[PDB]
Amino acid sequence: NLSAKVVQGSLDSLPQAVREFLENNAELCQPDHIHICDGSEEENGRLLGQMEEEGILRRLKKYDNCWLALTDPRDVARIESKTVIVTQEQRDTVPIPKTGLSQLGRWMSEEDFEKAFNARFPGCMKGRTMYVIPFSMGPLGSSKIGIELTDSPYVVASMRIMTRMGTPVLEALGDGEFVKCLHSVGCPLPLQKPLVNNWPCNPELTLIAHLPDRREIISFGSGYGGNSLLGKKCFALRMASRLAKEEGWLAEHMLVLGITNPEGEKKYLAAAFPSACGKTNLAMMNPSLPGWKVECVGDDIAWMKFDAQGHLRAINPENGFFGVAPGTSVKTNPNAIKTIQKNTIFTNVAETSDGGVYWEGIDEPLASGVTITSWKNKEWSSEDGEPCAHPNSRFCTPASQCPIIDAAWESPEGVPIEGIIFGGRRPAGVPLVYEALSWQHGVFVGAAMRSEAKIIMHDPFAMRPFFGYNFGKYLAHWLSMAQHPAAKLPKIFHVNWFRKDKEGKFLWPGFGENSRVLEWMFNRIDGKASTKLTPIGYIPKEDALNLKGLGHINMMELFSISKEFWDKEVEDIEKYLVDQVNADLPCEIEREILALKQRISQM
Ligand SMILES: C=CCn1c(=O)c2[nH]c(Cc3ccc(NC(C)=O)cc3)nc2n(CCCC)c1=O
Ligand SMILES: [Mn+2]
Repeated sequence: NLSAKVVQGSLDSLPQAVREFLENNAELCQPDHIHICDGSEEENGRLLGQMEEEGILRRLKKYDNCWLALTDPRDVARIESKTVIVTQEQRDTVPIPKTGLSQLGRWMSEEDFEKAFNARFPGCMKGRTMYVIPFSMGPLGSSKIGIELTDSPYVVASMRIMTRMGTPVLEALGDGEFVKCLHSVGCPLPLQKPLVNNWPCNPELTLIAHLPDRREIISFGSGYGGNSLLGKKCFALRMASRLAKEEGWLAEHMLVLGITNPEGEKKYLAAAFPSACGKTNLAMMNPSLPGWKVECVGDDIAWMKFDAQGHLRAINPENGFFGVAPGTSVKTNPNAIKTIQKNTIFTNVAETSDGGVYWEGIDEPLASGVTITSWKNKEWSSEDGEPCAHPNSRFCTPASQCPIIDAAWESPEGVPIEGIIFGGRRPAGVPLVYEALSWQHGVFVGAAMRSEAKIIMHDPFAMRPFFGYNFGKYLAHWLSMAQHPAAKLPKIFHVNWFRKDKEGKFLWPGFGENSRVLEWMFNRIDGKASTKLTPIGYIPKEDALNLKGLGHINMMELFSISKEFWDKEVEDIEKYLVDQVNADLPCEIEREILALKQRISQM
C-alpha cells in the first residue's frame, strides 16, 4: 500500500513514531508520492533541478549555485490575522484585554480548529509529493528535533539551509519525541484556481496553527518562509517560548553576537528588535573602531538557559540566515554580502540581465547595457514608481558561510550572555542608548518597546507576533529570573539608531559606528563609572561615548530627554499594558510604571 508511493528512502528505516505520523497524514492528505528527505547535496541538486523545470526557481548564473523564487504577490509575508494558538482556555494563550481585541496573539478554540482543519487538509496533497523533513533546531546532538511534512520542494530546500536536515537527524532522533509539523500549500491537482509565477498558495484559507499540548504545528495555504519553515517562528519562538516557561529557560526573538575589545576581552550580547531596525545588519556588523572585533552567532532566534554558575547561555537554534534583502549592500552589511555569494536561495528580489540579483539600496551601479527584471517578472526602470524588489524579499543563506561566524556558534554549551539589548525605530524623543536601572526595570523596558512601521506600534520584546502563551505570564517568567539561585543577570540596554532632527535627518550615522555604542555597553558591563542618571535609566556621561573619527554629532539632541515627550510616553505605556495585559500584568511591572511617572514628575 503506502510503500508503493515511496520514491526515496524506506518506511522500515523510520522510527515507529515517525512512520505513524507519516502514515496518518498521508492517508489524510492523499499525496501521490512520499519522499523521505536525506539532506544530501545530491538530493538538493535534484530538487533544485526539478524546481527549475517547473518554473518555481530560476538559476542566478552570476553566482555559484544561487537561485531565485518569485511568489504569488498574495503570499509574501506572514499573516498575523491567520496565525493562531489552540488551547482549552483562552487565558493560557493571550490575556483578556480591558478593551478592544488582544494585540498579544490570537487564540482559536479546539472545536473551531478541528472545524478549520477538516475544511482544509483532507485530499490537499493530491497530485503532489509529500516530503518528509527530519530537522534539528540547534546543533546535531542535545537541541530539539521535528518532522515536517510538506508538499513544497521550496520548503525542503530552505529547510536544508535554515535547519540541520536529513538522515543524520533521524539517526540522532531514534525513538525520541519530535515536534509534529504539517504544511500544505493547499492546491491539490488538478488545480482549481490559477497558478501565479508557478507558486501555489491558498491565501483565502491560509492558517498557521500551533497546538502546544499535542506538540503539533499545522500550516495551510502559504509557502512564505515565516509561514512554511515550521522550525523557525512557529517552533523555535512560539512553541518553544511555552516549553521554556515550563522548564525555566527562555526562547527569544534575539540576534546573538560576540564582541571583542582591542585587549582580547570578549562578551556575547543578545538583541531583540522589531522589523525594519536592521537586526541582521547588527548581527554581522563590521565595526568601525580600530582593534574591535564582532562575530555573529545568530540573527533571529536565541534559546537561553542558566548554566550551573548562573550564566544565561544562548544557542542559535537555526542553521542559517533568512535575511531581509532590500537595504543590503557592501556599505550597510559587508558580511551579509560575502555570505550570500553562493549556495543561497533568494525570494522576490529583482534579477539583472547577467543573472545577478538586485534590490533597493543594493548600491551597485549596473554595467553598460545590463537591465533589471522586477520581482513581478517585468522589465523595470527607476521611473516605474514601484520597487524592483518586494520590501519583504529575502535571502536564505547558510550560516557557516558568514565570514565572521562565531567559533562557538554551534557549541552545545552555548555562549554566555552578558548583556541584553532592546530597541526600536523612534524618530523622536528616545535617546541613542540607555541602560536599565535594575532587572525589574529592564523587563519593563522590554515590555514598553514601541517602533515605527507611518505608524508607531507596540512590540514588547519584539515578540508581539510570536508569544506562545499569555504575555502577562511571559512577563512574570522574565521577572522570575532575578530569583534564580546565584543568577548572573545580563545588563539590559535600550537603543535607537533612528532618531531624527526636525528636518527628518538621522542624528546617528549607525551601521559600523554602532560599535561605539557597543563599546559603551561593553565597559558598563565591566563596571566602568561611565553613567549619568536620567528618569529613563542611565545614559553615557558627557564625553564618555567614543566619537573619534566621526564628523559632527549633535550629542545634545541625540541624548535629549524631554518632560513633555516622556509624559506622553509613560501615559501611552501604562495605557497599553494595563489594557492589554489586564489581570495578568505582574505587580512588579505596575511598580515600574509608577516609578517612571514618579521620576518624570520630578523633572
Ligand atoms: C548595524 C547596523 C544597523 N542599522 C543602523 O544603524 C541604521 N541607521 C539607519 C539610519 C541611517 C540611514 C542612512 C544613513 N546614511 C548616511 C549616509 O548617513 C545614516 C543613518 N538605518 C540603519 N539601518 C537600516 C535599517 C533598515 C533595514 C541599520 O540596519
Ligand atoms: Mn524575525
